[PDB]
Amino acid sequence: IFHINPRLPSDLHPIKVVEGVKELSKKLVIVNGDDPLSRQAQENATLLFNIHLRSTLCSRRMAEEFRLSGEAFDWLLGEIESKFNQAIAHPGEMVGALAAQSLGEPATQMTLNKNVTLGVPRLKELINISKKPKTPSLTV
Amino acid sequence: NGLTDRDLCELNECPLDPGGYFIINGSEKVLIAQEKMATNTVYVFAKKD
Amino acid sequence: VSEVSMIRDIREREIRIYTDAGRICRPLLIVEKQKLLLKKRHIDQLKE
Amino acid sequence: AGILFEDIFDVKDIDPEGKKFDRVSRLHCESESFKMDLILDVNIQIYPVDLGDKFRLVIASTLYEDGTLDDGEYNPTDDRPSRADQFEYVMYGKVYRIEGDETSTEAATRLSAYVSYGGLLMRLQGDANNLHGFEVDSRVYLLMKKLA
Amino acid sequence: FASRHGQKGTCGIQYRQEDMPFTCEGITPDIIINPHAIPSRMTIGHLIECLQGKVSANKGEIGDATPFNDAVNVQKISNLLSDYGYHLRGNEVLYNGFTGRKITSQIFIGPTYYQRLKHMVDDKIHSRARGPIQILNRQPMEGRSRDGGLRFGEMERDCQIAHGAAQFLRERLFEASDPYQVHVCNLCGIMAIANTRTHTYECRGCRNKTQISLVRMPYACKLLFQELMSMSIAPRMMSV
Amino acid sequence: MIIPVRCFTCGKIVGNKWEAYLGLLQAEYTEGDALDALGLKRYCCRRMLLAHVDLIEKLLNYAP
Amino acid sequence: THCEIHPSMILGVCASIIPFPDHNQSPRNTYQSAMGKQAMGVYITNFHVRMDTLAHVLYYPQKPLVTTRSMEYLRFRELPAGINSIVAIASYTGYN
Amino acid sequence: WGDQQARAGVSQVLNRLTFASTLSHLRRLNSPIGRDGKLAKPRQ
Amino acid sequence: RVRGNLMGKRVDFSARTVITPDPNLSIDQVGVPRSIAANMTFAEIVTPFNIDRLQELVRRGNSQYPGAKYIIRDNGDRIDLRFHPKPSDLHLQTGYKVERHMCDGDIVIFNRQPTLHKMSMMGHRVRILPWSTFRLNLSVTTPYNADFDGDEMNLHLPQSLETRAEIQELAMVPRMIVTPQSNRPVMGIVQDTLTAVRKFTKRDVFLERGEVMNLLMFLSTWDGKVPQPAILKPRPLWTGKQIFSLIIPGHINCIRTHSTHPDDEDSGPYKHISPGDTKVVVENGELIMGILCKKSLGTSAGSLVHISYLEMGHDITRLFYSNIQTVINNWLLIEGHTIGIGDSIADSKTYQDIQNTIKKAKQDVIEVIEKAHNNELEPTPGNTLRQTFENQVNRILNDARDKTGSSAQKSLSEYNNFKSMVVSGAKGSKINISQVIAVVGQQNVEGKRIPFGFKHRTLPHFIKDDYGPESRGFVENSYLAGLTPTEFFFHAMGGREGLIDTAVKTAETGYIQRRLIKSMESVMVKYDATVRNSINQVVQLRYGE
Amino acid sequence: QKRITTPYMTKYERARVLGTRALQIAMCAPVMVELEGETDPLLIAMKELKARKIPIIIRRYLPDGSYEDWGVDELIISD
Amino acid sequence: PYANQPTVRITELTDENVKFIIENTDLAVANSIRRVFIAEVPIIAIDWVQIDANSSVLHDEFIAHRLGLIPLTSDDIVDKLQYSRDCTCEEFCPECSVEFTLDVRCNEDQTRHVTSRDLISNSPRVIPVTSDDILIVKLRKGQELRLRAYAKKGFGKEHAKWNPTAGVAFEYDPDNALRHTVYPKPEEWPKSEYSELDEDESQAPYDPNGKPERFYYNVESCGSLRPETIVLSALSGLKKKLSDLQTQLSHEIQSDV
Amino acid sequence: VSLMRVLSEKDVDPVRTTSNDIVEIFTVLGIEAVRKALERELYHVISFDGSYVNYRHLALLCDTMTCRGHLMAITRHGVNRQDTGPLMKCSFEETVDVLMEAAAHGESDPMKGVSENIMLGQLAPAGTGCFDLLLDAEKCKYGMEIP
Amino acid sequence: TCPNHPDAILVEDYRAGDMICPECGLVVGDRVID
Amino acid sequence: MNAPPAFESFLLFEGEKKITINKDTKVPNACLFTINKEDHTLGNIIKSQLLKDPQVLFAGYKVPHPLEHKIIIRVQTTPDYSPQEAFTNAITDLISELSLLEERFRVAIKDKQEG
RNA sequence: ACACCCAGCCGC
Ligand SMILES: [Mg+2]
Ligand SMILES: [Zn+2]
Ligand SMILES: [Zn+2]
Ligand SMILES: [Zn+2]
Ligand SMILES: [Zn+2]
Repeated sequence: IFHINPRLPSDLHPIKVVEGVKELSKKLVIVNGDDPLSRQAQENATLLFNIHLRSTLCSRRMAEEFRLSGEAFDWLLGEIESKFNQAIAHPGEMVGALAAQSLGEPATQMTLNKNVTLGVPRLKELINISKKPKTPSLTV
Repeated sequence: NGLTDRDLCELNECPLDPGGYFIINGSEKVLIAQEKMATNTVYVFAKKD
Repeated sequence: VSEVSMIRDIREREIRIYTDAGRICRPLLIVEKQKLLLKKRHIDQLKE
Repeated sequence: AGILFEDIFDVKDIDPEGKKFDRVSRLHCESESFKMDLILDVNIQIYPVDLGDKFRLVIASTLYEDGTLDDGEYNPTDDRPSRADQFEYVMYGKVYRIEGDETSTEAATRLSAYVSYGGLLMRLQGDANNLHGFEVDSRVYLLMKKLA
Repeated sequence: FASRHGQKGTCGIQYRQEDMPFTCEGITPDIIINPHAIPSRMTIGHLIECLQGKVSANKGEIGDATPFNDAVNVQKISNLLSDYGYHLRGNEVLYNGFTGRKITSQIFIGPTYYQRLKHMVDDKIHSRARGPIQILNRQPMEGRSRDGGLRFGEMERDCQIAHGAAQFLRERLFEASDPYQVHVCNLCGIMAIANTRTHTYECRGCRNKTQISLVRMPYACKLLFQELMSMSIAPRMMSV
Repeated sequence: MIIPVRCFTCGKIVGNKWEAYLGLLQAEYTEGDALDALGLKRYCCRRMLLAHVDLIEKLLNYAP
Repeated sequence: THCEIHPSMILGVCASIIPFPDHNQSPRNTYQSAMGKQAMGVYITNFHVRMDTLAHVLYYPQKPLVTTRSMEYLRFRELPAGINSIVAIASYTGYN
Repeated sequence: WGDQQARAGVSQVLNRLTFASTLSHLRRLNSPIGRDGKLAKPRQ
Repeated sequence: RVRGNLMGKRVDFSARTVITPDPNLSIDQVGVPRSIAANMTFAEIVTPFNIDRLQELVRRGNSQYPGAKYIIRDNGDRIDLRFHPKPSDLHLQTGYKVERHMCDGDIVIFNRQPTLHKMSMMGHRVRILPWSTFRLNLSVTTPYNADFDGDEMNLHLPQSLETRAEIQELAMVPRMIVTPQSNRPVMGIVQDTLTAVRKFTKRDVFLERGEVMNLLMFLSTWDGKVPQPAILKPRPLWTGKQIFSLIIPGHINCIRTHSTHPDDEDSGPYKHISPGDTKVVVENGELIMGILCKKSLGTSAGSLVHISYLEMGHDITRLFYSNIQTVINNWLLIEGHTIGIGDSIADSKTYQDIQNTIKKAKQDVIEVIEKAHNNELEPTPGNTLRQTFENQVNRILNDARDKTGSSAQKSLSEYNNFKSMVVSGAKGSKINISQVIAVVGQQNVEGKRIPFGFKHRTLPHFIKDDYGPESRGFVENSYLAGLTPTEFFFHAMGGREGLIDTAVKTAETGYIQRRLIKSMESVMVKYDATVRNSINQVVQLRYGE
Repeated sequence: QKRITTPYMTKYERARVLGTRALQIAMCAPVMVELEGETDPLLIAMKELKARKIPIIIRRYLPDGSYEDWGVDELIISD
Repeated sequence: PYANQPTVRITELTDENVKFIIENTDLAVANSIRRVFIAEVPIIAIDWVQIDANSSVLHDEFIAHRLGLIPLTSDDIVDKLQYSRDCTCEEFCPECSVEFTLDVRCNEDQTRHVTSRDLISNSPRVIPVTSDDILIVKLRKGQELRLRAYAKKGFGKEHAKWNPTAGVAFEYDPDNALRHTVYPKPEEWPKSEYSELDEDESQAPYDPNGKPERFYYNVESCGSLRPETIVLSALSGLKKKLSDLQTQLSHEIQSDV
Repeated sequence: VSLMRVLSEKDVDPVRTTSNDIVEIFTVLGIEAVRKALERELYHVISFDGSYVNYRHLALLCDTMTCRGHLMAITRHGVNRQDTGPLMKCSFEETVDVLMEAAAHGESDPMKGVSENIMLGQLAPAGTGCFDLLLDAEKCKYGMEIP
Repeated sequence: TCPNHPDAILVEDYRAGDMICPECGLVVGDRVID
Repeated sequence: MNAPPAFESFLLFEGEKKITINKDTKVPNACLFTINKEDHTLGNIIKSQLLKDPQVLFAGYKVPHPLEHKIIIRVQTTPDYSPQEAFTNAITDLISELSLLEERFRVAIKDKQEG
């Protein structure tokens, strides 16, 4: 969008990248509030995404392979914020019925009945607790 | 039974009609052959439970 | 009569001769020392 | 003059990996003056080429030889002449990649430009001193005419 | 319309003869079916029947399609079709009916037996707008023959919870099926006596005549609770 | 039930060509030559005459 | 000791009218067998003097131009159930 | 098929829709295995 | 009562009709017959700036579609219009309710049973077309799991603006393209449009000026400027990639690989200049190289239409679907697509190779039976001798079938339409090609081979205890070659097994669906983002952790 | 300050707020935005949402009984 | 005026074939001329059947449908009649109609064939074309068929009974030089009738600077019109449609600015 | 399956010996362990078709079956036994028996689920039904008053 | 039983489901039964 | 039940217009011609005749739906020659084409019939 | 003009 040629040197100070990714990491929130439990839950809720964000937007990669400019990096931070805030699950959503249908719709496509059982009978044998399985097995 | 095609046409019945079906109340009723295990013969089955 | 079943159980010595309603049958040609008994005379007689 | 690159070439191969398409042939060419390696997809149906043929390439910013950018729209009602009138086979496309032998310390020595003619590709590989007109995501024109 | 190899299909469009494609001899297709009908259904018998149909119509006889016959190989049918001036394997150059241009893919054409099935669309089309209702519960009746209403079933309900459309789900199950209103005592949650003419409202039992709640509720749920109170179960409709 | 007046595909008149076709079958000609004696060049009309059943003759047997 | 008279007699009635069934897939042979009972045509010759509750009568039944030799006996040459259509297996407009 | 718990659907109205339908309905058989039962073996 | 008349009740204002395709409609549109439109009504409330239209609708009456039906005044009394030819009561004022006929632009819910998931019930906009069928867009049939072999399909019409708004903002086709089932677009380009775009984006396809201006007529989201041709001087020609670049919406950026992409091409010298255009590397607005297929344009996760939905919203993706299905179809008017006998024929060398491979497989099976008969073939650990011998035979026959399938599909030309429909991903697979051209192969009943239904043999045409590749069931012929009767019967058993599977599995999976939903149907996301059930118990602290 | 909810107007909030506004405008409520040629109340509802001038406040029930009153004007719309 | 100059030649001219070649014109012009052959040429065919009595084995709609497909001679009379929706008549008048009466009755033991010769027309300029006779219904003893029919003037767009042609064949560029169809294997494809290449070659070499200006026709008459008159009325009808479009756009431009 | 005795055996890995029997994982290893095992088995069952189901629906299903300490069957014997409410539990299955239990024990259904609100026709607490729309008069006095 | 129209018979519409007046079109009784 | 009248494909009822002109505002000097109650027969020839005109920059036609009976012809010319004039020139050119072809065909009939 | 019971058939 910003017509960045990956041959010329950029004008992006890497400490601005570091404070930018730190500021973006702080600003996107899933568990809000200021409590020793709230900070822990917020850090754990976005831990994997924060590691991926720090890995992808690191100073060395962006100064070696991406070569973004300051305006491009600011737009990148804003767009990451916008997409993450759009991707948060909306309150009121019936994730239960949605989960049940999104599980049972991959049940009308596989077949029925040196391997253990698998398919619709395995699904029926899993969601029932099935005190007498047909082929129970270990993996030692 | 044993009627020629001309006599069948004179009787307002199709000569190519296969027959083998009863008429009850005017409805054309047919019996489908049921099927069962054969009588008077011994079987040995292995009930797996 | 022509519809009668005639089975010999070789390994268990049983000559079941079931003659009852309900058995299902097909007409098949008879092979007699690797030659059909259906010669040309039967076909020529059936063609008329 | 708005000419990025200008040199003649010689064909060595026609279908090194087989004739993958019926109407497009992937020429493998080499130069004799600037030592330029080249792989170019050519519409063989409307412009037949053979082994040992000699032909001249101009890679240009515009056909208009005046510096006025055409902005890439098809307008056939243009009376003022163009470079394409002097050549028998012209083309158009976006450049999409400038690879090279650059290292973290050492600068560029050999550069290769990948150019996309709406599907028909080319790689122009050679010395870095004469590919300075190429910059990524820019519109270039291919010029061709056969020589005896 | 069904071919003799399990190639089902409803008619999707009807184009006139000037819109059909055509051969070099003016042959337009009576029926056009997609190639996607037969790369996954294995019905090569359809293609062989079409080839033998071209051969039979050109030759002047009824072709043979006896199963397990070894004199009817596809190469023999192709060689016979070669003798009548057509392509070896079925294909024929068709021209586009609209623009008159040649199609640069030679279309496989020929005679093929098709059958019209009992299922016509005028015998299936059906619609309702506040028609007749049943006696027992005041829901719309069952089936096209009675101007009845489609079931919005248990699975339809479930996917409407999945969408999250509360009001649409309510409109299908309350407003568009069986709207009803009842009068309920406030102390005991029991259906009371209502006099809409003289406006004299009384809960027989409690001897309450002062406060009565109006409840909008389906007729089927009213019948449910009345059958519960027939079996000595009292669903108390306590609105507090 | 009866021979169509027109071929479905092209539109050539084939209503008048049934009876004579039967005559050419009564005059010990092959069906292909019988079709070629009628000018039915395209195989649509050959489909019409070759694969038709005269069920109206069956229907005429019954009393009116 | 014995010999099949002709193996195409393993097929039934509505599967016998299938041309080249040995080249099809078995589910599609099953489907054609199921819908052959639903194909309309001249169902009986005395349909004028029989008034059934439902009846579909086709104007121009045509004997199949590609016939199975077994349905010489099913009277399908005399009471057919379809028309030989000029069929082009093509993608024309997206309506098929 | 009884004097009103007996077998049901033994007799059907003949399927006058086409000649093949009539023949296939007259030459039909029927198994007594409970049709709603979620079995696998006898149907093969 | 509870299941059949409280959870699921018959509804008024519902329609059911056989469905037929319509490639000239958008994905959010459904065609409605005129009788359904005239019968089903929407109750509009007379606002002070629509009397000029509702008066005309009432004056047209119930026999002049698009007209109107019953008028509801403020009292709640329903004047009928079909039956009342008097001029006094036709007057409308503010506050009245006119039950007008359904017209173009009315939001409807459009549903197909079985209603397996949330994509089986989406909302459309009504377009009135003059025949008796519901006409869909083609790509809409993939979430419905529909086709047009006789599928009937249901119509529901809201009559309250809050319900119409809820369908318009929650259950539209474009809004509900990407499923949360698999975070992939459940809609996608299918059938002809998919198998022609593979033809359209190949390198060899060039278009003259006339057909370019014919195709760009069908591009709804076109800026109006004809782009510069790829080739100018001998003749102005446009490649198909430029036309599809005009179809590509906004400025999306995706990288996909074609189905026939070589695996070692990444290690080759021509890593970023494909010799077969097998890398779809679509740049800032333009598809610079690549051949489009199921993997790049279909329903796969991370595909191009998924990128379009994730970047440009949902209305632009609607226009993207419509533009693809409108341009590619009208190019397929020119190119055309067929299939025939000549697409199932290989040359004599390929048939000889298949026959030699099958003869070698038969000889090796006879050899391993002879080896197993004379106390050799010591069993593999964990398996009996019979299972070991059966596994050996199955492995030999499976390798033979795979080898002859590779030999058959190796000899396909470029113009073979079976290949052109498999590599696009439109319909079929390589197994279909191997079954049509090479041998059909081993056919199994309940996993094992054909069981000894008779005494020690499978058919009465075989000797007793014959474990060869002819008695226990293995087709030595193609579909086009024709099955000899024994393997015709074995094919009937093989097809019957899948028929029993498809006829029994529904009755189990519908019960699994019902128990799974009724177990967790009140489990929602409350406003503190804690996922809780009906009686207010925390199931998860955050949805999906 | 006692406002522990998401500061983003959910899609269900959008659906029902547009529905209520459209029904109210159909029942002759005053329109808070200029009109330049729409008849259907839904289009007016979308225009009022985009103008953020709707007269609607929504009450969100936390799963303990406590409520939170939000203004649609002070929420963040999805476009 | 940027319009070229097409020319015609006629190969052979029978009573049913008017095979002609058009040179120096666009593809679209030739295709639209073919479509006007199929569709936009008016002839006369029966469209209003009134069954007085029908005791035959064929029902009334079947008899009416087979009567509609019977061709009628319309060599000059179709150009002077009007459309029944474009006349001042109440329902039907002899200015735009022809009357037909059929009063056949069988009272013999042998079967009676109700051929097209038994349709007694009113104006002796239209007639069934076989006046080899188009049979309508077979009758046995005691069966009658009394009916009155009215035949209008209509286009082939409205119904296929007004289609005058019988499968027009339109072929351009027979030796496949201009690559508009690509043969996967060219040598196995048969050479067409109008082919200039020998048996050894398969297709003509590719012509880059080439457009198709050669169009071969096989317009075949069903019988309603002479094969001269189908083309000579199709060109007139296409000219009339273009003139109607011209005057409508002139009226639009007049009331524009 | 003799999972605990197999784990106790010398020279087998005691940290990774996982079986596919749900109830023995529950009785030996805990409730979070059987939740993780039920996760992994439900992910393994959707593997041969190649279709990927997102890891936020499997987790929700496993947390619903492993919420109440004892492992919860998806049958009447586990969904009707948790103390939700009589009107959902009679809408699932065993209708008249649950209604007898509620009548005999005097159960009070708090109407807090979706199925109860559906069957009595009132506005269900669905995605758009968990609200309370209010009318404010401070914002309402603004705007242009055309009608 | 139509208001404003004494002594008026009501056409019972078993298709539309109403009881309807042949002078003004009012409806007495919101739905019909059977 | 929902079949249109067979004459609706080529007949105008009272009220609808045969041809309309809509100036297109995406690009300057372009027009849309919405010709009603007609089919590809005029669309193809008008498109080709406008394509032959060297001062026409774009000339295309579409049929929006086969079950409907509208054709939309979009034309864009140079800013020297109005698109309505281009359409007028194309129609009168096709009139000249058809008239000259009719005269030559009549001469061909006379020459073949005379001997 | 129904209400049960039974059968057959359609789409997945
Ligand atoms: Mg279907
Ligand atoms: Zn009380
Ligand atoms: Zn014909
Ligand atoms: Zn008149
Ligand atoms: Zn009244």
